[PDB]
Amino acid sequence: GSPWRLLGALCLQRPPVVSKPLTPLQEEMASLLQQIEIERSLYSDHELRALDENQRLAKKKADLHDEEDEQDILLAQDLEDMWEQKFLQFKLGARITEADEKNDRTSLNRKLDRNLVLLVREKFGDQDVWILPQAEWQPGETLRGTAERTLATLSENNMEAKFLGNAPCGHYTFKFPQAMRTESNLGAKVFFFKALLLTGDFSQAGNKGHHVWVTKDELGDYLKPKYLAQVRRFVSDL
Amino acid sequence: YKTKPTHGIGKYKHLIKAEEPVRAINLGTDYEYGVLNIHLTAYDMTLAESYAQYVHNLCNSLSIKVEESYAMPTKTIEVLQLQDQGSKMLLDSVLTTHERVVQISGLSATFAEIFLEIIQSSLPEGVRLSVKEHTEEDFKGRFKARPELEELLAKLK
Amino acid sequence: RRTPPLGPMPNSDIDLSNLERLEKYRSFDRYRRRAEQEAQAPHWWRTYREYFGEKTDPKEKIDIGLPPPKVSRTQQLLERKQAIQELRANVEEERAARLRTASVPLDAVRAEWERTCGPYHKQRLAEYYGLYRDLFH
Amino acid sequence: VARKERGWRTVFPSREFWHRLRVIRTQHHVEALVEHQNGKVVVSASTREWAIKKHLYSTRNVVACESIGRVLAQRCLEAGINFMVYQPTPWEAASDSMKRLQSAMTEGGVVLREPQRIYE
Amino acid sequence: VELTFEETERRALLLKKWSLYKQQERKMERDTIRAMLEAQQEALEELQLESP
RNA sequence: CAGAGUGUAGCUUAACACAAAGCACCCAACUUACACUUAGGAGAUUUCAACUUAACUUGACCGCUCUGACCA
Repeated sequence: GSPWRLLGALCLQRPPVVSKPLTPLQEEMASLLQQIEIERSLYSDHELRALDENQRLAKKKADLHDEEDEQDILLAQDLEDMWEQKFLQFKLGARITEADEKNDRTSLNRKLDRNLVLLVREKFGDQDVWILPQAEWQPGETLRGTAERTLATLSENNMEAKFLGNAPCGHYTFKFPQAMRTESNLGAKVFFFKALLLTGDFSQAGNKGHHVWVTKDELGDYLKPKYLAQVRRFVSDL
Repeated sequence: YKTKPTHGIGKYKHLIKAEEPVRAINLGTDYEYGVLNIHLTAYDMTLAESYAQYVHNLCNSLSIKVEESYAMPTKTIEVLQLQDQGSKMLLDSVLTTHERVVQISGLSATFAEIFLEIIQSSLPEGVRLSVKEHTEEDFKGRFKARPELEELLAKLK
Repeated sequence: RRTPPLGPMPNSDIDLSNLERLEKYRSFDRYRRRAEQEAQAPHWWRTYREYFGEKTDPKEKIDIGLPPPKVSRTQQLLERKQAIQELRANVEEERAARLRTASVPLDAVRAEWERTCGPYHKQRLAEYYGLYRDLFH
Repeated sequence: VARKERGWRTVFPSREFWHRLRVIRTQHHVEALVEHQNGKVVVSASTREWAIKKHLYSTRNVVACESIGRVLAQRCLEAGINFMVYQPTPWEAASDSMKRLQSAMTEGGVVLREPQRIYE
Repeated sequence: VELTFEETERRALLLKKWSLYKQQERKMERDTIRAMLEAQQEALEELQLESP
């Protein structure tokens, strides 16, 4: 064998649920593009209906020459009122949920406009270290397959993940402390694989102490400075 | 001249791809993928066309060959809703589905993970992304149906 | 009967294996720019410049003028950048250029031209007229 | 009465001239050159010069191209160069920057067409 | 309806600011691709040494 | 942490001085799109003391890539 220990890590990421809010500069550009679009657009059927209805009122008030009585029951402006009333009654979903208010970094319902990365807490040498989910490589199994096996080893989860490619997205090599450092086990070589969380969530048995979901900006709170640097390379915050 | 050392200085066709005249689908190797179709489905025509332009420009900057950029036929579906205290379906709105397809090839297996990550992160709201391997059926779906050929084929059956 | 070329043939550096992946010119100007540079380079075959170009002496021309002035490049560059930033900061200057109404003072430009590029342009202009050829051989 | 280098009808540009106006536009600078047929540059005007750069908001726009033509026309008169030819590509001629530059050269007194050679 | 002088000036300045904004977006995206590519290639080299 | 190397914007053995250049890049129009074209947009010498020269020489200095320590 080799002195280093093969480890296959899974970089499970939750894609954003809602679109990111526009920047103040983009809001100005968005209004201009909408303004330009209206200027260069032809009259729509709704616009043509309003113009003709206004003319009919003039053709009915200035002179009594109109030869039709029924005309149209509902005017264009009146028709807009019905649409406006329905919109007010309808309530949109809350982009910022209770998880954001309570800072519940366990649920997936937080920061729907950002990217969440799964983190778990594992105890090594009577020390709690936050690392990405990982498992030891076994004979007769691909390196990517170990990461797939890591998902099945989680604490009561029915999550489905979509792996992208076979080559690892990154690596992290560390050596054990000199107290237990031996030639047989010099250290370990962690390999990261990214996947997309399609559906599923952990059960309500254990939440706070088991796993957390944080973005790249707040990812440094849990990871070690040496471990954080390697993770921040293959994890984007676009 | 042939005997002079400057022979062949004027040769130019060896620097030009031979263009000597539908298209055969080239399957990828064990390390590269074959011809891929990047479908872009959205209910807004502007969003579908704009993102297809973004994908087309992204591939050029990534040195990924683009086989062809084309638009699938627009699908129009009527939307009807049931009236209150009634059993009659009344038309509510008309929705048109616009699909834009960008065809690429020669994508590396290792680079596929990076390419797919970038495009999915930039996907606009209301736009559906679907990347499929190019097949003969997909290409044949862009052509008008031929009932006359079908009628003759039915006789043979 | 064939004779090997006396030197590197044109287009020999082009890799024909990856011709599809090689970047093309795609434009007339880009090819023309490369063509002009290629023509000026010396070649081992017969060229137009061989029979029509002036047979200048290979030795460098003797300079018999006053020594060049000493100018601090670091200080000169810093002042010029400051002047540009002040000019671009003006809203009217940006608007005038955007509206294509701006202009430069020819008298002010020439006065600065006499102190910076004047003597060098005059030497080139006098060289064209052959004053150095006749006055100083 | 001097011979113009006639020929080169299958290539571009033509060599049948005495002096030509050659304009070089780059990503950040615009340069205009008046060079003899033998290849010697007679006069030049470039936006790289601090004399012209200090008075230009941008050295890559139509104003810069028009300004170079005004400066070059003054230098051409001071150099005795009154006649020259211009050989633009179809897109360059239709460009607004070159039209302004040609107008500046014409308004400066320089004629953009050389007189024909006298053979008899 | 013809745009006023102030309205045209506002749009022109906005477009100039838009060019710089999109250039910075491309730089962030281009560096993101480079960061992923460097990490993936370095990881593959390390994996090959450990177990071909 | 230490040691070693490295130093113009993305690239460049561009920078004699007259000068921080050439290309790559970004928006817009044209283009289904790309491309060409036109018309625009943004850029750098890590910093300082040494014929005051000096992007260059040397030092310091800041940053940076590597070897190990360090590590779960």
